[PDB]
Amino acid sequence: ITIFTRILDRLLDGYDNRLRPGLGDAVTEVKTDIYVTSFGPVSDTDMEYTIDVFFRQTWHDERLKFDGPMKILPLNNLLASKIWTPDTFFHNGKKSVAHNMTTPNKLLRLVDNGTLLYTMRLTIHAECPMHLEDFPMDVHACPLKFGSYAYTTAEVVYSWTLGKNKSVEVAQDGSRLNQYDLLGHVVGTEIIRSSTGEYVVMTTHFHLKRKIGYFVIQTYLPCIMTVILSQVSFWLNRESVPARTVFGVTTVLTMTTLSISARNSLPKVAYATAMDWFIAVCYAFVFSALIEFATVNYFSKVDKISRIIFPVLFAIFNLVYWATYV
Amino acid sequence: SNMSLVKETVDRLLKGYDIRLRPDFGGPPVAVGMNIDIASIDMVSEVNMDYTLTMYFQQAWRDKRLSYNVIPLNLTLDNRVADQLWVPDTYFLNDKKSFVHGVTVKNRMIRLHPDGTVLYGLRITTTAACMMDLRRYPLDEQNCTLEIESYGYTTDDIEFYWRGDDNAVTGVTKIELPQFSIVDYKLITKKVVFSTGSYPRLSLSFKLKRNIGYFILQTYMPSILITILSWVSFWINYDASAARVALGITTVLTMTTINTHLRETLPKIPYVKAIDMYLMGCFVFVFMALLEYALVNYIFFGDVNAIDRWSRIFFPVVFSFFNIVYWLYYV
Amino acid sequence: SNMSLVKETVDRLLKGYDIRLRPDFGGPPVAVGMNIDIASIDMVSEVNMDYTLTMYFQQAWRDKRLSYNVIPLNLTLDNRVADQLWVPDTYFLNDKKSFVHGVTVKNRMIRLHPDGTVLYGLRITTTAACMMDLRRYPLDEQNCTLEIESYGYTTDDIEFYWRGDDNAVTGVTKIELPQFSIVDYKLITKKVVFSTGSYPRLSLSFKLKRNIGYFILQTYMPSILITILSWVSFWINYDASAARVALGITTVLTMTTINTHLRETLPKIPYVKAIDMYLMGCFVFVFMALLEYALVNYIFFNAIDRWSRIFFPVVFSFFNIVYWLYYV
Amino acid sequence: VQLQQSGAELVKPGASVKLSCTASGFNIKDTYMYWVKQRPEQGLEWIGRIDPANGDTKYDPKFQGKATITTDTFSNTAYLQLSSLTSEDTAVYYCARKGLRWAMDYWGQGTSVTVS
Amino acid sequence: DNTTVFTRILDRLLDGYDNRLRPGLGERVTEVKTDIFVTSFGPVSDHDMEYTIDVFFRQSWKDERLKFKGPMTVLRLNNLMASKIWTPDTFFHNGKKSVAHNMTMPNKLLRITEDGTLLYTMRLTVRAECPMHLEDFPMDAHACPLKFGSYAYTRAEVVYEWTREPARSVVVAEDGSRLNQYDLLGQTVDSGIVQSSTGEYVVMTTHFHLKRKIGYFVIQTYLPCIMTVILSQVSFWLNRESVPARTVFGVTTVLTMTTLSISARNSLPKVAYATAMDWFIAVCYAFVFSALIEFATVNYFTKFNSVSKIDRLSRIAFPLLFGIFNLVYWATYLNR
Amino acid sequence: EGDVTVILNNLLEGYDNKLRPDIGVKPTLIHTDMYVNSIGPVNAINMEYTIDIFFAQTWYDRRLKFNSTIKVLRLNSNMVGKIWIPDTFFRNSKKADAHWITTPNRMLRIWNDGRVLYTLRLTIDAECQLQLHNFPMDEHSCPLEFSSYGYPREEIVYQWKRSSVEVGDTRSWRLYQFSFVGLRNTTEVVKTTSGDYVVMSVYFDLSRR
Amino acid sequence: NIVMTQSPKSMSMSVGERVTLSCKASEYVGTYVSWYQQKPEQSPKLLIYGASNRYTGVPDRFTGSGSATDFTLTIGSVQAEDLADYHCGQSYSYPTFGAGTKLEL
Ligand SMILES: CCCCCCCC/C=C/CCCCCCCC(=O)O[C@@H](COC(=O)CCCCCCCCCCCCCCC)COP(=O)([O-])OCC[N+](C)(C)C
Ligand SMILES: CCCCCCCC/C=C/CCCCCCCC(=O)O[C@@H](COC(=O)CCCCCCCCCCCCCCC)COP(=O)([O-])OCC[N+](C)(C)C
Ligand SMILES: CCCCCCCC(=O)OC[C@H](COP(=O)(O)O[C@@H]1[C@H](O)[C@H](O)[C@@H](OP(=O)(O)O)[C@H](OP(=O)(O)O)[C@H]1O)OC(=O)CCCCCCC
Ligand SMILES: CCCCCCCC(=O)OC[C@H](COP(=O)(O)O[C@@H]1[C@H](O)[C@H](O)[C@@H](OP(=O)(O)O)[C@H](OP(=O)(O)O)[C@H]1O)OC(=O)CCCCCCC
Ligand SMILES: *[C@@H]1O[C@H](CO)[C@@H](O[C@@H]2O[C@H](CO)[C@@H](O[C@@H]3O[C@H](CO)[C@@H](O)[C@H](O)[C@@H]3O)[C@H](O)[C@H]2NC(C)=O)[C@H](O)[C@H]1NC(C)=O
Ligand SMILES: *[C@@H]1O[C@H](CO)[C@@H](O[C@@H]2O[C@H](CO)[C@@H](O)[C@H](O)[C@H]2NC(C)=O)[C@H](O)[C@H]1NC(C)=O
Ligand SMILES: *[C@@H]1O[C@H](CO)[C@@H](O)[C@H](O)[C@H]1NC(C)=O
Ligand SMILES: *[C@@H]1O[C@H](CO)[C@@H](O)[C@H](O)[C@H]1NC(C)=O
Repeated sequence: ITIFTRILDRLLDGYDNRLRPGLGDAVTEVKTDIYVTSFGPVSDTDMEYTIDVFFRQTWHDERLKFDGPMKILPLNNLLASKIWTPDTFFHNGKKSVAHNMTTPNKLLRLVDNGTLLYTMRLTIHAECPMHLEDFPMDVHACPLKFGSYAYTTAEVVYSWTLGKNKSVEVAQDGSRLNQYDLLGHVVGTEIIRSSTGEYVVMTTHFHLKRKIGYFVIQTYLPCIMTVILSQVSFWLNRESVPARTVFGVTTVLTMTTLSISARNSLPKVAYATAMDWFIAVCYAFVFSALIEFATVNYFSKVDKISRIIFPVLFAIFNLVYWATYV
Repeated sequence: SNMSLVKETVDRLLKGYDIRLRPDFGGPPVAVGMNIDIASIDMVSEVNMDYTLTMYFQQAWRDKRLSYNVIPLNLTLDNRVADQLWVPDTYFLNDKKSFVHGVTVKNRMIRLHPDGTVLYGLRITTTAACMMDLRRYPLDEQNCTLEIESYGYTTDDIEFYWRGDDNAVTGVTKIELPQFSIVDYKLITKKVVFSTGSYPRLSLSFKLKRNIGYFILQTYMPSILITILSWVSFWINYDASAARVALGITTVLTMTTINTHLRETLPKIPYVKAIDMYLMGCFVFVFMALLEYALVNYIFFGDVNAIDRWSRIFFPVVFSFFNIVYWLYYV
Repeated sequence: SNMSLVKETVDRLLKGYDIRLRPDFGGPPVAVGMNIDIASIDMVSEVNMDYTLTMYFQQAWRDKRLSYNVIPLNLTLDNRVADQLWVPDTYFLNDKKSFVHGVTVKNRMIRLHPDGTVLYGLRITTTAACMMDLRRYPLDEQNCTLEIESYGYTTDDIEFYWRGDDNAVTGVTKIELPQFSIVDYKLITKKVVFSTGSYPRLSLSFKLKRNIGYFILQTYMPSILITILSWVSFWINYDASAARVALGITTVLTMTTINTHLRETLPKIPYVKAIDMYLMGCFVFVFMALLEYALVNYIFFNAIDRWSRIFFPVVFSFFNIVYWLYYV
Repeated sequence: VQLQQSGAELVKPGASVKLSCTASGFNIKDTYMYWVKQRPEQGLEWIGRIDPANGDTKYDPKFQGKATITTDTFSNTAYLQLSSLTSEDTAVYYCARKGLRWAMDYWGQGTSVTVS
Repeated sequence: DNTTVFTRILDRLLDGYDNRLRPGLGERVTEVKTDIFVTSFGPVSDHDMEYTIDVFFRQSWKDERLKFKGPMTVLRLNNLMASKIWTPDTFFHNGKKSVAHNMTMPNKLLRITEDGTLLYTMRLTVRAECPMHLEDFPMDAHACPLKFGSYAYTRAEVVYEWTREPARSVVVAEDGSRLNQYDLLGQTVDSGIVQSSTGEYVVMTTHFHLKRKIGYFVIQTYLPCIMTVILSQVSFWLNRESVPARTVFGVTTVLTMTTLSISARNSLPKVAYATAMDWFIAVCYAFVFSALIEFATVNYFTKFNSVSKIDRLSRIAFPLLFGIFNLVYWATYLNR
Repeated sequence: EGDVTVILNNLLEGYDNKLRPDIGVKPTLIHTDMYVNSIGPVNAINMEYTIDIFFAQTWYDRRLKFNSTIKVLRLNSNMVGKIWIPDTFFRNSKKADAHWITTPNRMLRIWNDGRVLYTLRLTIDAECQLQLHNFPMDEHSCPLEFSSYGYPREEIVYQWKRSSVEVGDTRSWRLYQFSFVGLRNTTEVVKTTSGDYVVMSVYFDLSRR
Repeated sequence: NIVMTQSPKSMSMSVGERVTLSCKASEYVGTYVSWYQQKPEQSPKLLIYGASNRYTGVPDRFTGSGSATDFTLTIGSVQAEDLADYHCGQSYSYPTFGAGTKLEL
């Protein structure tokens, strides 16, 4: 074991972690993998999403050329802070954590030809721009942009290690999504232009689709019943004024409190989603049952035509609304 | 003195010690015996889909470098020598947030056995993640695990095993979650493979059975007794319209409200639970009862007593049959 | 030149500086003068029973080991020498959670003067505990403090005093509290005695006085208008039942909602508050009005209600006189 | 690990008597010194308690004033005084150190005072 | 310099001082004298079944290596030296998240006397767990414990003791009570031996006896549900022809009882058993439901008409039965 | 190594990071510049708003002078703690955090004459006064003040670059209620208990929708 | 302070059978009692500390039992050299004592 002690000492006797490999010679290529162990929950209110990755990096360093009895050295993390690592940050991350139990969670293997493999376990609260115009039928493309911070394109460029499809592999069992389902991922490599130089940025967009199952049974189907609770009153007596009364004074307030409840748990944006439009037209459907009652109290044949036209007029709107989105 | 003898023994042990290299680097893997004493399971949140577990995670391995042949004592050094020795790279794979309690010092111990055995315990609170099947909720039986794995060392370098088989996990019987109930626990040693090697894996699992007495007090019995309220409209005369209207549409409102109030206490799952099935049906009855009164009014003002005396008991039973079907399906 | 001199100097001073022993370790207690500049007092809390305070805490004492003569300027040293110099062990007794802000560096300051005065200023955001007697709530006035004490050094190793004495604390007047109003602030120096010794203590205390303006428009005036609406049933004819019964019950239910709607956002205090007593009195009046209609329909099955259009506004106005003369 | 006291005393009632016990083999500052009264053919009754590190003596609520306990530093010895002794003060006395779990580990050898 | 004596004393103390070993390792047992000064007993979280406590947890052991002969007897220092010396590894057995404060510097006290006695206190915020049984909630009394012992050192290595009398070794401060629900009745300490996987350890226990107050609960759950039974009891005095009015009585009071039943079960553990408050809610709901069944019965028999025998009997039967139940209950628990 | 290593070891040869460059020579003029990434949700209840920037500073430390073929010394965050960094803090920042994953997000470039560019990524929950009059149709100007903590106006002086305040896409921002109308910069002198300090303020004009 | 009412005052059996002592505390003393034996012309000797802890030099037959309030001392197969008085103490507060118990043949 004393042989590998002096081998690791001769690799560190003169190493400078402040300098990239080949600083004045060529460009340091870094091969990157992402292994999504658990795509976590997506917060609509914060427009952030959680993701647990196994961030792997791979680059060539000629300064760590070793010839000994081993071909690969799976060392611990306490030789990682004194070797040059890339300065990779996440451009659209808000607050993300590197786990620390029972040691800090990083991997480091030095291949005999100076190649390094640097795997580190993360949990990323990255930003996701969300357009809430097709809520809750909406589909999203939440990205994960990462690139160098202090190294421009002239010295550091990243690359994907394997093919463009076999790099953002997702674990099959691990999926902590309770609202969405993961359709697929698309990969792209870009060049950004900041005020300090040119940097490489790679994007990994995760395609998401919102399951309607929660919102059809929380907010939609009560907003249907409400108005067919509002279809009882045409079938009542013309003289029964205090009854249809209670019938109506309640249907409106339940449309209002479900308008606020559907507006709960979503960003306070200035635009209207495709949830309030179903509510407001149904609110105009509930309010129209009040106007006919004010008409018949002012004066039946008006009651009979409202028993037929209006349940079909709502049965036209659902056939229109549930055909252009779904 | 014995003090200076132990001092020079530790000075001899930690001189030339390479913390970067595991024991038996060029030889076989090191066997790491691991036993857990669960201090207490704090709680199980279905909203955050996790559970919190305090434990006394202990690891036993053998280092040939830490062997002393003079003093016949188990040298229990301070917890500050743990950062000067090699420890395994053990990480829990489904934890969301975990810490080692650090009052009044760091809660860990280093017991040096004179042969070379190292015992290394820690008091760790892990908020380990646990995906749940909330379809039978609240009459469900979940299964929450704790995956323990090495991060950087493969099966060619570290191998894991429970110390003493099923006698490696103790104290789980005295645990007392306030809502669940530990039925059984099992210990599994598997060998998972990733893209950098195949790693050892120890998984400790629990089977939690939920108690329904809290849900009997909160969400079942008010639903049942608003339902038993709604059938007094079948005894009230038809001509008193306002009373029957108020009864039917009020029972209905409460049914929704309650169904709105309890669904926000659970996450946004897209499927249907057992409690949602009950309240979905409970709505039907109160909605129907109201439509039965509406049909009685339409028949009179368009025998009302005969259909009233029918549904004056039909619902009670149809409801008892639905209750028997629901309970015999899920119990 | 200068940067050449400043160095040898700040290298001599720290060379041979033993942070363990305090200034005059075996001599008189260290005279530590304290300045606080209040930056913002924000969340005064009643559920948690504490207030958030942001301040520029600043201490001033004399160390003769840090004396320079060659340089006539002021050694404004970087913020990382503080781990190498001695500073006092000042803590806050009623603290719960505090920190020094760390952007872009650790927010602290050391300025070595040419006699040996050490200027130590830090940006601290603290959450000091403040128990509140919300018995006159909301017409109450709370006295929230901040107990500044030395921990390990006794009255023979540190003496605490206010540098400005009375102005030692500025910026309180420019603190606008979202829903309170700071009336008076005091500076108290004293000595506290524990079993391990006697320690010097400074305490900064504020006299918060709540504004009932918001409270008077959503807890008192809705409760008044509901009780006014309860008396409309007296003018309705006994011949009818359902209108008076519905009005009285909606009055009862609104009163029960408004009294079991506010105490959620308050600590689970076992005592009765002023707003709770007022809403209890309103509930008593409402319940007595409803027991009046039972009385009428029951006595019949025009004078009992006739007495009630006069008696009920008199006693309720008489109740408002007694209530607003006590809690004022 | 031995407690050595003085001899017996023969004093007239109404006088003052000086009585002391010396501990050897250990320092008295870390432990607590106790005093107990054993009247013949009855139970034990505790007199008082000191500690040489601090010095705040404290006695039985039916024994203060008439009995005090003092100590010093160099001679490793605990002294006591009686004031206005009576017929019921005829007893034998022991001093006991504090042991593990406050057990009154090592007791004295006995000093019986008699009045006349 | 004159201070150079006091830094040649300390460098003489920490010279060859192996801080990884307890004092008297292969010779004796480290008797650690302990006491607690509770500056503020914090609020008790019922829902998490835990409590918060601020302390000046003190320790006092004996080290023979820290022996000096200087001008001063006591050598009051800052915390730096506390990291350079052996301190015991006292952890809290039932603690969940404890904060060793450090504002503005680290809140630790270290006092080495001349002979070698040490005193080393600290300011902590122990958020200890307290197993609570709530069968008589909210007239229940708990003994919330506080257990601390050494982590690594067994009974043959480190033992603990109280420095004063055990009745006076936990001193709660006079003005320190952040409790709103409870009031601290008294103190209780004990010393014992616990058996674990690695060996036997000396464990120190501190029981805090807390009795819960019902004043808030009277305002929130009891008196709303007492008035609600009286509110539905008004319906017995009306006509037999007031069917919509009495349905409004029955529906509104049953809804009030239902929302108070749901709203009573909040900020509380989701316990399987039914508390003492639940057996008041159930009987109140039974009374108002019996009032509604009584109205349905008298409505089915209603056809001028005459005063009901059922109503006239109910006007006497219901208040006496409610008074008997209230007397029995408020003597079963309150005067337990 | 060989050239850049001996350049860096020639630079910090006793370089005191405790004495600002020129402690008794002249006021250290600091050129600041800012690139706003995204302005977060304006928390109206707490009267605060979140802003993400790239805080740039450009002072002229002379001891960092090197003569070689290599002109500029692009470096990582390792060198940041070794040299004198000014103690700029945000005066109205309720709380702030630099980002650390996977490396401390800092930049440090040293030109051969002595310019030390130093940028870092910050997320600042700066305190904004919000008047509740004319609700909800009210305009606002949320500030972002920053200055030194210990070094007074006689010791370091701050400065703005003509186009210092830089704004990005203005479409992925989390400004749901408000809309970014415009920006402005102001430089004044504050008087505190320790002396005069130069305060740089950035005002962000927001109008509710 | 704390009143000890250990019973009985005197009780006698022969050589070689079980004997059970008892001691009752007026208030809470939590496992802090102490049992002492009083040989004639001899000072008391510590026998059991805590509640049930055998002191060094104590034979195995001396076994005590402990609780919050009531405490019992049991000797299996007593003999002639154990013919002495027995005292019950406490240390949870300022120390008090009981009456004692005589043993006879
Ligand atoms: C308050 C109590 C009320 C109780 C009432 C009880 C009785 C009523 C209750 C009845 C049914 C309720 C139970 C089922 C609900 C869940 C369905 C579901 O999840 O399926 C799908 C969502 O759902 C849809 O896609 C819905 C489609 C539109 C329905 C709109 C209402 C009806 C239209 C006419 C309305 C007006 C008619 C009248 C006009 C006058 C799931 O989609 P997914 O997520 O893509 O699938 C999984 C994807 N995966 C394979 C990757 C995993
Ligand atoms: C929703 C609106 C309703 C308004 C109603 C109208 C206004 C009504 C007026 C309200 C104001 C008066 C109450 C204010 C609260 C403080 C007092 C209190 O609770 O004290 C204590 C209760 O002590 C007991 O013994 C409990 C008694 C319960 C009585 C329940 C009613 C009578 C029972 C028969 C009912 C049926 C009778 C009829 C049957 C036909 C609480 O104790 P503590 O303080 O926590 O601690 C102990 C005290 N200590 C500190 C001194 C040790
Ligand atoms: C939202 C609706 C807005 C409607 C706005 C317009 C509403 C509008 O103009 O109503 C007038 C009238 C109301 O009729 P309604 O049935 O309400 O009134 C009866 C009607 O007038 C009979 O003729 C009367 O009998 P008689 O001969 O006196 O003995 C009877 O009195 P009596 O028998 O009790 O003595 C009345 O009660 O309706 C129409 O003419 C057709 C409505 C077509 C409605 C639209 C069709 C497309
Ligand atoms: C939840 C309680 C359920 C109790 C169910 C109890 C069910 C039960 O047994 O009811 C019978 C009777 C109904 O009395 P009630 O006065 O309601 O009914 C009268 C009765 O029907 C007479 O026979 C009628 O006279 P008539 O001959 O037609 O001319 C009279 O009408 P009229 O005179 O106006 O013409 C009716 O009003 O009640 C009792 O005797 C008191 C029982 C108190 C029982 C205890 C009640 C707490
Ligand atoms: C808020 O509460 C605090 C704490 O009760 C009040 O402080 C108290 O103020 C009085 C008057 O200044 C102090 O009394 C004075 O004490 C000094 C000796 O220290 C004595 O020389 C004076 O003659 C006078 O008696 C009192 O000590 C102090 N409280 C404590 C516990 O020290 C404060 O006034 C309250 N109000 C405000 C506006 O802060
Ligand atoms: C630097 O130290 C000098 C020492 O004299 C300070 O001098 C101050 O001078 C002003 C103007 O007369 C007085 O108001 C102050 O009270 C003096 N301070 C003292 C006597 O301590 C000077 O203010 C210091 N300045 C800095 C930048 O630290
Ligand atoms: C040392 O530890 C081993 C393992 O538990 C145990 O068998 C042995 O008795 C211990 N030795 C001593 C002297 O404590
Ligand atoms: C503020 O910005 C302008 C350009 O937008 C610049 O000219 C000016 O110098 C900056 N600050 C000031 C007022 O000096």
